[PDB]
Amino acid sequence: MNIMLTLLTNVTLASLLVLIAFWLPQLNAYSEKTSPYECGFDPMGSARLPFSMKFFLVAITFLLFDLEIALLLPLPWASQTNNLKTMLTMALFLLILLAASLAYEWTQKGLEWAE
Amino acid sequence: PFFDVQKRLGLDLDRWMTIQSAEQPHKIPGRCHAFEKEWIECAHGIGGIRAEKECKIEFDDFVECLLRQKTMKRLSAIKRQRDKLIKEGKYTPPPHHLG
Amino acid sequence: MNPIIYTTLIMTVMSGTMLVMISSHWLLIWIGFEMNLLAMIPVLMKNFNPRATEAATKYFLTQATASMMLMMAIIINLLYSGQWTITKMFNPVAMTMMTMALAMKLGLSPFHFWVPEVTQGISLQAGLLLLTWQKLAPLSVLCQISQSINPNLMLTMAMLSILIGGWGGLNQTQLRKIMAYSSIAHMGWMTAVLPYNTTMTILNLLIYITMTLAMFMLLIHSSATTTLSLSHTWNKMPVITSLMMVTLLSMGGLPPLSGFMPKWMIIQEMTKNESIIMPTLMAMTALLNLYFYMRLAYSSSLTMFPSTNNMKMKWQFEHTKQMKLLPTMIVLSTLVLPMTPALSSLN
Amino acid sequence: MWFEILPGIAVMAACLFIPGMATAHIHKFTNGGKEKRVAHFSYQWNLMERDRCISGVNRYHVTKGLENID
Amino acid sequence: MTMYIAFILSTIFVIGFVGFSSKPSPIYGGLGLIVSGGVGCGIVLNFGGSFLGLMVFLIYLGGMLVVFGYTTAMATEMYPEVWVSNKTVFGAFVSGLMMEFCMVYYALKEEEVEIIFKFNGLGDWVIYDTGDSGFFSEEAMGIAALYSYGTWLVIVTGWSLLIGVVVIMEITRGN
Amino acid sequence: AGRIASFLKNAWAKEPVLVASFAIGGLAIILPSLSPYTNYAIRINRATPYNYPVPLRDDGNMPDVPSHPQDPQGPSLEWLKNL
Amino acid sequence: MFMINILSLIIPILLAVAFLTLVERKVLGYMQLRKGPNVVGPYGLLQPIADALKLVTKEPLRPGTSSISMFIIAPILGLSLALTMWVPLPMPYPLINMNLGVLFMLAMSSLAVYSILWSGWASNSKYALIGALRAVAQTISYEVTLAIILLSVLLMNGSYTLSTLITTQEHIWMIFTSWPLAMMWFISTLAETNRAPFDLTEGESELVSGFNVEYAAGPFAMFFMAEYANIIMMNAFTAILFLGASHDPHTPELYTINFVLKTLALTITFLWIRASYPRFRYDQLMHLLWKSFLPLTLALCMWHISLPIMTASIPPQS
Amino acid sequence: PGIVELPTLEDLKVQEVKVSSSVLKAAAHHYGAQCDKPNKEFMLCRWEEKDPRRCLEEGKLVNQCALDFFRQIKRHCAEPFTEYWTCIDYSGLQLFRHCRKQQAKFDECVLDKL
Amino acid sequence: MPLVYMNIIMAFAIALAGLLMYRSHLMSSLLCLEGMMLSLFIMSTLIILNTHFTLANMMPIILLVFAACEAALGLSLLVMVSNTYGTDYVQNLNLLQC
Repeated sequence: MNIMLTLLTNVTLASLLVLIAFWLPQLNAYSEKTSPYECGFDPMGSARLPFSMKFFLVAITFLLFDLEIALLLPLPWASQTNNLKTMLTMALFLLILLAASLAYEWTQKGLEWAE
Repeated sequence: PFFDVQKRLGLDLDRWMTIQSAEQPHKIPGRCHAFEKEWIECAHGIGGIRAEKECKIEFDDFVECLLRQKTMKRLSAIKRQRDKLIKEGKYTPPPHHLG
Repeated sequence: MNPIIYTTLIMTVMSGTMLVMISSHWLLIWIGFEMNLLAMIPVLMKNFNPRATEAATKYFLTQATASMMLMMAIIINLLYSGQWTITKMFNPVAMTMMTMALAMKLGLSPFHFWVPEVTQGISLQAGLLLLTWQKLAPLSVLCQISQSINPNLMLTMAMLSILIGGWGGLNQTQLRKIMAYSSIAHMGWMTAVLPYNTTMTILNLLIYITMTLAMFMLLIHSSATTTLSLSHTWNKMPVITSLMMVTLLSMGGLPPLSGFMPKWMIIQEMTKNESIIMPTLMAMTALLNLYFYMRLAYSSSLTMFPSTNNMKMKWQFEHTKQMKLLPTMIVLSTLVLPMTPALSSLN
Repeated sequence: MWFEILPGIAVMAACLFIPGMATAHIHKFTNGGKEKRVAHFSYQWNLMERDRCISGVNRYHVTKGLENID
Repeated sequence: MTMYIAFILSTIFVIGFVGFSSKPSPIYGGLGLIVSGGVGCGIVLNFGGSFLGLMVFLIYLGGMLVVFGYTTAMATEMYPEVWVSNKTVFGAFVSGLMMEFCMVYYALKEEEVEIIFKFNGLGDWVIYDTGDSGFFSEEAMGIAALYSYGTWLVIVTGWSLLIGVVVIMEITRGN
Repeated sequence: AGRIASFLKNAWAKEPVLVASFAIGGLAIILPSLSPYTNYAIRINRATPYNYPVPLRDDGNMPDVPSHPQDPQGPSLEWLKNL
Repeated sequence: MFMINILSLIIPILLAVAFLTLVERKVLGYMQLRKGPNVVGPYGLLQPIADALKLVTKEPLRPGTSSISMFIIAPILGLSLALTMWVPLPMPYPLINMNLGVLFMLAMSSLAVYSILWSGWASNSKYALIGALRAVAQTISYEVTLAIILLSVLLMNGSYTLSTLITTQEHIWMIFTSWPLAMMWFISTLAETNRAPFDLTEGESELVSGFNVEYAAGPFAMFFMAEYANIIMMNAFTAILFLGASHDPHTPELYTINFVLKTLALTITFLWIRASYPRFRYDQLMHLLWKSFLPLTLALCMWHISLPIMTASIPPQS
Repeated sequence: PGIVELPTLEDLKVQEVKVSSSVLKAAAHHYGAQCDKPNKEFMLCRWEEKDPRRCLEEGKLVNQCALDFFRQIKRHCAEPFTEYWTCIDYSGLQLFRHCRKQQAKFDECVLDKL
Repeated sequence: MPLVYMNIIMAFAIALAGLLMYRSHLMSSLLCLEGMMLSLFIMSTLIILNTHFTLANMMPIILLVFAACEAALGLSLLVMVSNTYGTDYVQNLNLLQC
């Protein structure tokens, strides 16, 4: 009820904002106005060619990092258990392993940029 | 298991979750704990082959508890009946079902 | 792959596989597969050639998809039963849904496509790991669920595997492709007896494992991947190609060698189950296997082949490599027929 | 002279003040003067239904004391 | 109406599921997945799995984010595909949207159905159960048991991510 | 000794961040065992009742459990009230 | 009347986002020996409205090479998240009280990047792709600790509900107990919003305007609110997270005045930082965080899980 | 597969405690101490018989004792309870924290009167 | 079986059809690879919430944690599909046909 009402209201207001923005101002298009911006001169011509960025290795590791942040999120409810001895050991395992994965990721180059 | 070590060295790695009638955090019962309690102690150490025939009329009672298959069939039949005389207008719901 | 990490590269493959035999929970059985899968990829690219990356990827989509189907077969069974224990499935489609997936894990049905393809790019050592170890995990699941597998399902997919597997072998000249089709046919041999008795599939699995072990041992020792390069090996090492022949005879299953006992025991058990036409059909089709074994033997030791002169340089040196256990597997996989009653130990 | 900065944040100070002011008063107005009930658990939600059923007017924020019972 | 709101939320999950499975341009499929993922959060959120919905939402945004970076990095073409431009994806698109249309009609019209399984369409609201959770949420408390009951699951999972960084470096080493 | 102390000093100079993380990270593993309140922490968690203390039938020979939730006999937690 | 509440949480924010622009101009100017806008009305108080009308009546440029459908979704997606991520904030009594408030905080914060992502792609240019991919690089380093700092600080609060944050901070400020985390959270909140030392994605001197290069009029005007409404909301998030003020149960006025003042003080520091420091490099940013920040997070999170158990100070769940 | 047995309408008739949430919570502590014998026997039967239909009469007994406890709280300490339950009611979570002062008056009232 | 379980099950069905029925982009295929995780995750979450299976409530995230691992190594297969072949389209990798 309330949550999607809040969600619906927000997208509606945004839609009107772009609607009056994109319609009202008395457009005048003459092709070169719509031409791509290339810092004053013409584009060399591409912008969809494969932009080979050099942080590929750090990219996937972030995915693996997030997969285990979801694992360590139930800690606030995990602390309210009757077996903190087991819960503390297994909890510290994740951070030790996460540091260990980063440590290998760090020491064997990894984090460093590709040049 | 293929090579049973959980039994051999005597340590539980995955049995605790295998069923829904096992002990749960803060004794939160499952939906069909009564049925899984009865079914499990029905066919225990009697034999998998000697289970599907004798622990049957108790097993589907559990499988109905999970899915409510023929129970939902009952509601669909009743609600289908409602549509076929409300339009025909023989019967009106009692005020208990209005307010 | 760095030596120290190359060890744990293989360690999680073994333990990831070992998780499949020892677990009793379906999710754990599921978990054991990607731990096998995710760590199996890098060793396939240990050499890291464009063919290796080619070989690894076709494995990944084939294997990841098969594990993906594996997941729902658990879920539909869970939805219709509510148990995770490794027992019979309680819903027929989930059963067939699993058997379809585990085959792609195994290369039984037309899925067998991926098996010869990946074997070429991945090295001989990687192949030694692939056709031997990567089959233990799916077999363990099938043996456990053998109670409620559709007999006409497993038999059909087993029959085809020995059919295409034997038949596709009669085109290849690269030993790795020939070897994979041989493994594909043997994949069918164990899986045909799977519903009737599961002791025999272990027995044929064992004989297949040691023979394929000893087989690749010889291939690494000969350091050849093409029949011509293998044809040369009569000169440098005649002992290697001499035993190359004998284990090639165990391939075909020709008695009194070891390779007969898998085919022998399976036919016996199947005939006890009144299936006589089916064992007879695979018995004939196994001759196709033996045929490209004979041609492979023919270019190996029966007939001498043109060598070179720079190979007399090789006579001065020898193999500084060993890997232990080749002498044991030749003996165990050639002379073991007088010990058929030991199969009851598996029981 | 830095005072000129203040008129800017002054209206802004009121601007962020309206939401918290609005929600608190709207909750106070709709829910019978009392602060809006919080249902973070089924027990609270089950408690809220009982109040609504016994209210008669189908409104949780209508609490009847001992005068309701004998 | 909001009475079959879950019936709706289930659908646009699959229209988005269809849209990206029609194999459009890789980032366009990324949009096609996230709409399904976003609405997919809604279905499980409706059933009570608040934590499950938020986590499948949270990390799959993170998962899809890294996908986009790779798509434009070394997986994009100088003439990108659209759901309409290529006829192959257009054929895949149109086939997906009539496949659900003809079926959800059939399921809703007859409410008994036969395909694969038997399905009483009736209403997903029906199978909710008269249960009280007390002062604890089952969907969150059960997950909290991971660190007290699932030590083996923690070990196997945690270990696997560690090689997960090993493989992610092993195979990318480039000689 | 001298090498170890110098390596710490060289660390503390070259990098102050990981040494600080390693130090305070190292402590977070050890003192949980040495803490004399960790046995109290589990007691607090056990004390908090989320489910009902379901009563049990009388058959005699049960002095430990009380017959009324005010009787002196039974598990008492005045330790936690002062704690 | 719930709808009246929704507008009462949207329009008053929108004017707050509007006046942040004027305040930033004047705060930046007065930190520059300048005066800032003071001609548009009195003290320049009419300046945001002057820019307001100009942009929405400015020619909204449609680039030919741009993909139009994705072009328009990005400004909508940017603004929609900005407003809807205000709704769980516990301004005295939160508008939307949910047991998982901070998880919802992270979800739409993570959803926000797809605005600069799709817009960067749809603009179809070099500077467009450069800004969008460095926006990935800037934000890829960013969620990993943002969750950890949120987890570590909240672990002694009791749960993920935002309302109970006030009860935890009833006696002393949260910053007294986790100031090492607060500095690190503050840098990241300064960073998630692409502000001050970390504004590579915009990069005026080095990317002209980055993703915003081909975005004019309202489509630009929308992008400005999403950036600036996230500034105020993130500072408000930090204010409740670390500097939770007292809350009288009978007079919500007291908390509202105190909370708003805390947000204003924090937001000024955002402009304070924006004036002073230079701009990092997106490689150094990633190296700063995954080589120095992230290692400290794990140990600090390690400390903040061990601490409640060792001291028998675990917080109540309900 | 059988009948369903449920006691007829006249069987499940009883006047219910018509007080609201905050009233019950404020008196809950003293209600638990006083009327526990009907509570304990009712829920013990609920857990043992595992069927409400075989435990409806004990449900009647608990309501009557809840009546008598609430009847005497109105007769003697009417006003102090009224301040207590309305002050608890204002809070959005019925927290006992914001009612210590009113609780003190209620506690002493029932300490001497009842 | 309700329509919610229905429409989720049918969702994985065309996820398979998307997965194996291929196209000229390996990325779009692995997009469908992590996509079919959605159905199984959402499917699985529906039952154990419905059955009040408190223990099995961790099985979705455990399933979902392993989910992106396939994608994680899947993306790394892509990059040296690009490193050695420049592009991504799945026809240039055929040297292993022999």
